[PDB]
Amino acid sequence: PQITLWKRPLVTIKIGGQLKEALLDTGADDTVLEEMNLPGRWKPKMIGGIGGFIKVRQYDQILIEICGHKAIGTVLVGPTPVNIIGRNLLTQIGCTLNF
Amino acid sequence: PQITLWKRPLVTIKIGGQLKEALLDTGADDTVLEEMNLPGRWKPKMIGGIGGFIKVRQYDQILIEICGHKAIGTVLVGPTPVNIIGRNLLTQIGCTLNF
Ligand SMILES: CC[C@H](C)CN(C[C@@H](O)[C@H](Cc1ccccc1)NC(=O)O[C@H]1CO[C@H]2OCC[C@H]21)S(=O)(=O)c1ccc([C@H](C)O)cc1
Repeated sequence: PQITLWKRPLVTIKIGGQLKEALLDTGADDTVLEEMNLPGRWKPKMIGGIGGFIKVRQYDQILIEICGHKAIGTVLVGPTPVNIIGRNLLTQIGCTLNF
Repeated sequence: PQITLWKRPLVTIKIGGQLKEALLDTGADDTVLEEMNLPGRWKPKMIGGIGGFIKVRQYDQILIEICGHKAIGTVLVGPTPVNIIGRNLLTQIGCTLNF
Protein backbone atom coordinates (compact mmCIF):
# COMPACT_ATOMS: atom_id res chain seq x y z
CA PRO A 1 0.00 0.00 0.00
CA GLN A 2 0.81 3.71 0.20
CA ILE A 3 1.00 5.47 3.56
CA THR A 4 0.82 9.24 3.73
CA LEU A 5 2.56 10.99 6.61
CA TRP A 6 -0.11 13.37 7.96
CA LYS A 7 -0.07 11.17 11.07
CA ARG A 8 2.42 8.72 12.50
CA PRO A 9 2.87 5.66 10.20
CA LEU A 10 1.74 3.12 12.78
CA VAL A 11 0.99 -0.44 11.71
CA THR A 12 0.19 -3.73 13.42
CA ILE A 13 3.09 -6.16 13.78
CA LYS A 14 3.28 -9.72 15.09
CA ILE A 15 6.32 -10.81 17.11
CA GLY A 16 6.74 -13.57 19.67
CA GLY A 17 3.09 -14.49 19.24
CA GLN A 18 1.94 -10.98 20.22
CA LEU A 19 0.31 -8.22 18.18
CA LYS A 20 1.60 -4.68 18.68
CA GLU A 21 1.55 -1.28 17.00
CA ALA A 22 4.85 0.02 15.65
CA LEU A 23 6.25 2.88 13.58
CA LEU A 24 7.58 2.36 10.08
CA ASP A 25 10.70 4.43 10.71
CA THR A 26 13.11 5.23 7.88
CA GLY A 27 15.21 7.14 10.42
CA ALA A 28 16.10 4.00 12.40
CA ASP A 29 18.89 1.70 11.21
CA ASP A 30 17.58 -1.08 13.46
CA THR A 31 14.31 -2.18 15.06
CA VAL A 32 13.53 -1.32 18.69
CA LEU A 33 10.56 -2.77 20.56
CA GLU A 34 8.98 -2.13 23.95
CA GLU A 35 10.04 -4.37 26.83
CA MET A 36 8.88 -7.92 26.20
CA ASN A 37 10.12 -11.22 27.63
CA LEU A 38 11.30 -13.04 24.52
CA PRO A 39 12.94 -16.47 24.93
CA GLY A 40 16.52 -17.25 24.02
CA ARG A 41 19.89 -15.60 24.37
CA TRP A 42 20.59 -11.91 23.86
CA LYS A 43 23.45 -9.43 23.86
CA PRO A 44 23.50 -6.09 25.74
CA LYS A 45 23.60 -2.92 23.66
CA MET A 46 23.22 0.83 24.13
CA ILE A 47 21.48 2.93 21.47
CA GLY A 48 21.28 6.70 21.28
CA GLY A 49 18.92 9.30 19.90
CA ILE A 50 17.42 12.60 20.95
CA GLY A 51 17.82 12.87 24.72
CA GLY A 52 20.60 10.30 25.02
CA PHE A 53 20.97 6.54 25.25
CA ILE A 54 18.88 3.64 26.50
CA LYS A 55 19.94 0.10 27.31
CA VAL A 56 18.42 -2.66 25.18
CA ARG A 57 18.70 -6.41 24.68
CA GLN A 58 19.70 -7.54 21.18
CA TYR A 59 17.88 -10.61 19.85
CA ASP A 60 18.91 -12.07 16.49
CA GLN A 61 16.89 -13.91 13.83
CA ILE A 62 13.49 -13.00 15.28
CA LEU A 63 10.38 -13.65 13.20
CA ILE A 64 8.19 -10.60 12.68
CA GLU A 65 5.19 -9.95 10.45
CA ILE A 66 4.59 -6.32 9.46
CA CYS A 67 1.07 -5.74 8.11
CA GLY A 68 0.97 -9.18 6.52
CA HIS A 69 4.57 -9.11 5.26
CA LYS A 70 6.97 -11.57 6.89
CA ALA A 71 10.53 -10.68 7.85
CA ILE A 72 13.30 -11.98 10.10
CA GLY A 73 16.21 -10.12 11.63
CA THR A 74 17.58 -8.36 14.68
CA VAL A 75 15.24 -6.75 17.21
CA LEU A 76 16.37 -4.58 20.12
CA VAL A 77 14.22 -4.81 23.26
CA GLY A 78 14.17 -2.15 25.95
CA PRO A 79 12.44 0.87 27.51
CA THR A 80 11.58 2.61 24.26
CA PRO A 81 8.48 4.86 24.32
CA VAL A 82 7.34 3.55 20.91
CA ASN A 83 7.85 0.39 18.89
CA ILE A 84 10.16 1.23 15.98
CA ILE A 85 10.44 -0.81 12.77
CA GLY A 86 13.84 0.07 11.33
CA ARG A 87 15.48 -0.26 7.95
CA ASN A 88 16.82 -3.75 8.73
CA LEU A 89 13.23 -4.98 8.39
CA LEU A 90 11.68 -2.30 6.15
CA THR A 91 13.91 -3.51 3.32
CA GLN A 92 12.62 -7.06 3.78
CA ILE A 93 9.00 -5.97 3.25
CA GLY A 94 9.89 -3.90 0.17
CA CYS A 95 9.29 -0.47 1.71
CA THR A 96 10.44 2.67 -0.09
CA LEU A 97 10.13 6.43 0.24
CA ASN A 98 8.63 8.24 -2.73
CA PHE A 99 8.13 11.88 -3.68
CA PRO B 1 12.50 9.89 -6.71
CA GLN B 2 12.01 6.41 -5.27
CA ILE B 3 14.37 5.76 -2.35
CA THR B 4 15.19 2.26 -1.15
CA LEU B 5 16.25 1.71 2.45
CA TRP B 6 19.28 -0.59 2.27
CA LYS B 7 21.22 2.62 3.09
CA ARG B 8 20.31 5.59 5.25
CA PRO B 9 17.95 7.94 3.33
CA LEU B 10 20.32 10.90 3.48
CA VAL B 11 19.63 13.88 1.21
CA THR B 12 21.07 17.34 0.68
CA ILE B 13 18.99 20.22 2.06
CA LYS B 14 19.29 23.99 1.74
CA ILE B 15 18.35 26.16 4.73
CA GLY B 16 19.39 29.74 5.44
CA GLY B 17 21.33 29.72 2.17
CA GLN B 18 23.62 26.84 3.22
CA LEU B 19 23.73 23.21 2.12
CA LYS B 20 23.64 20.40 4.67
CA GLU B 21 23.01 16.66 4.75
CA ALA B 22 19.88 15.41 6.52
CA LEU B 23 18.08 12.12 7.17
CA LEU B 24 14.54 11.53 5.91
CA ASP B 25 12.95 10.29 9.13
CA THR B 26 9.36 9.02 9.00
CA GLY B 27 9.53 8.24 12.72
CA ALA B 28 10.05 11.94 13.53
CA ASP B 29 7.01 14.19 13.96
CA ASP B 30 9.24 17.25 13.72
CA THR B 31 12.36 18.41 11.91
CA VAL B 32 15.40 18.83 14.17
CA LEU B 33 18.78 20.15 13.00
CA GLU B 34 22.12 20.30 14.76
CA GLU B 35 23.27 23.61 16.20
CA MET B 36 23.52 26.32 13.54
CA ASN B 37 22.96 30.03 12.99
CA LEU B 38 19.56 30.95 11.54
CA PRO B 39 18.18 34.48 11.02
CA GLY B 40 14.96 35.66 12.60
CA ARG B 41 13.34 35.15 15.97
CA TRP B 42 12.97 31.81 17.75
CA LYS B 43 11.16 30.39 20.75
CA PRO B 44 12.56 27.98 23.36
CA LYS B 45 10.90 24.56 23.20
CA MET B 46 11.27 21.03 24.55
CA ILE B 47 11.26 17.86 22.45
CA GLY B 48 11.49 14.20 23.46
CA GLY B 49 13.19 11.34 21.67
CA ILE B 50 14.24 7.80 22.48
CA GLY B 51 16.56 8.86 25.30
CA GLY B 52 14.69 11.72 26.95
CA PHE B 53 14.01 15.40 26.37
CA ILE B 54 16.23 18.20 25.05
CA LYS B 55 15.91 21.97 24.78
CA VAL B 56 15.68 23.32 21.23
CA ARG B 57 15.21 26.64 19.48
CA GLN B 58 12.01 26.71 17.44
CA TYR B 59 12.08 28.57 14.12
CA ASP B 60 8.71 28.91 12.40
CA GLN B 61 7.93 29.45 8.72
CA ILE B 62 11.51 28.71 7.62
CA LEU B 63 12.31 28.15 3.96
CA ILE B 64 14.02 24.79 3.44
CA GLU B 65 14.58 22.89 0.20
CA ILE B 66 14.89 19.10 0.48
CA CYS B 67 16.35 17.11 -2.41
CA GLY B 68 15.11 19.78 -4.81
CA HIS B 69 11.64 20.17 -3.25
CA LYS B 70 10.70 23.37 -1.43
CA ALA B 71 9.12 23.47 2.02
CA ILE B 72 8.28 26.25 4.46
CA GLY B 73 7.76 25.12 8.02
CA THR B 74 8.99 24.71 11.56
CA VAL B 75 12.65 23.82 12.11
CA LEU B 76 13.94 22.90 15.56
CA VAL B 77 17.63 23.54 16.30
CA GLY B 78 19.45 21.81 19.13
CA PRO B 79 21.61 18.88 20.29
CA THR B 80 20.09 16.19 18.09
CA PRO B 81 22.51 13.37 17.19
CA VAL B 82 21.94 14.01 13.46
CA ASN B 83 19.95 16.31 11.18
CA ILE B 84 16.51 14.73 10.74
CA ILE B 85 13.70 15.73 8.40
CA GLY B 86 10.40 14.94 10.09
CA ARG B 87 6.83 14.50 8.92
CA ASN B 88 6.01 18.21 9.22
CA LEU B 89 8.19 18.74 6.13
CA LEU B 90 7.97 15.29 4.52
CA THR B 91 4.26 15.91 3.93
CA GLN B 92 5.08 19.21 2.21
CA ILE B 93 7.35 17.59 -0.40
CA GLY B 94 4.77 14.87 -0.99
CA CYS B 95 6.68 12.01 0.63
CA THR B 96 4.91 8.69 1.18
CA LEU B 97 5.88 5.20 2.30
CA ASN B 98 5.19 2.45 -0.22
CA PHE B 99 5.50 -1.34 -0.12
C1 LIG C 1 19.53 9.17 14.66
C2 LIG C 1 18.27 9.60 13.91
C3 LIG C 1 17.00 9.39 14.79
C4 LIG C 1 16.92 10.41 15.90
C5 LIG C 1 17.03 7.98 15.37
N1 LIG C 1 15.69 7.64 15.97
C6 LIG C 1 14.51 7.27 15.03
C7 LIG C 1 13.54 8.46 14.97
O1 LIG C 1 12.58 8.22 14.01
C8 LIG C 1 12.85 8.67 16.32
C9 LIG C 1 11.88 7.53 16.62
C10 LIG C 1 11.07 7.93 17.88
C11 LIG C 1 11.76 7.90 19.24
C12 LIG C 1 10.97 8.30 20.50
C13 LIG C 1 9.53 8.73 20.38
C14 LIG C 1 8.85 8.77 19.01
C15 LIG C 1 9.64 8.37 17.75
N2 LIG C 1 12.06 9.89 16.22
C16 LIG C 1 12.41 11.12 16.95
O2 LIG C 1 13.30 11.19 17.73
O3 LIG C 1 11.57 12.22 16.64
C17 LIG C 1 11.55 13.36 17.51
C18 LIG C 1 11.39 14.65 16.50
O4 LIG C 1 10.14 14.55 16.07
C19 LIG C 1 9.34 14.02 17.30
O5 LIG C 1 8.57 13.09 16.98
C20 LIG C 1 8.99 11.75 17.80
C21 LIG C 1 9.90 12.09 18.69
C22 LIG C 1 10.46 13.42 18.26
S1 LIG C 1 15.78 6.81 17.48
O6 LIG C 1 14.45 6.43 17.99
O7 LIG C 1 16.36 7.65 18.51
C23 LIG C 1 16.80 5.36 17.18
C24 LIG C 1 18.31 5.43 17.54
C25 LIG C 1 19.18 4.22 17.28
C26 LIG C 1 18.55 2.96 16.69
C27 LIG C 1 19.40 1.74 16.41
C28 LIG C 1 20.83 1.93 16.93
O8 LIG C 1 19.43 1.65 15.03
C29 LIG C 1 17.04 2.90 16.33
C30 LIG C 1 16.17 4.11 16.58
